[PDB]
Amino acid sequence: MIIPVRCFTCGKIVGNKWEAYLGLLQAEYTEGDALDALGLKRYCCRRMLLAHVDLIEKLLNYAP
Amino acid sequence: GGLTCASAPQGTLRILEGPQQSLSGSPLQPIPASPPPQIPPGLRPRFCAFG
Ligand SMILES: [Zn+2]
Repeated sequence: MIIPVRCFTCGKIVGNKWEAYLGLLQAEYTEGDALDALGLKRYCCRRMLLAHVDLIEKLLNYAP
Repeated sequence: GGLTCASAPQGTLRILEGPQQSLSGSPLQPIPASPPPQIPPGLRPRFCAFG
């Protein structure tokens, strides 16, 4: 639904790299370069953003 | 002055309309076969040890 606040396996906080991730992808950067530029070194954190599906943007479209 | 049976027909013709076959080219697929999954060029390591 919404970005997890902390990576599950480790606990590293990834809940503040969602908008930065989206901004570096709009600038032309690959998902690899983008996840690198955010400080997500170990692949347990990289999967936390790489495979996130933001469904809070589709629920926030039905009437109040 | 009536109609009488005449001589038996000597043959029969059966007509049908038929078109012909073209050359065998056998063009199986636009982009054919199962194209293989493959390596992204260079790639580079996306991880390092500590120290
Ligand atoms: Zn992690």
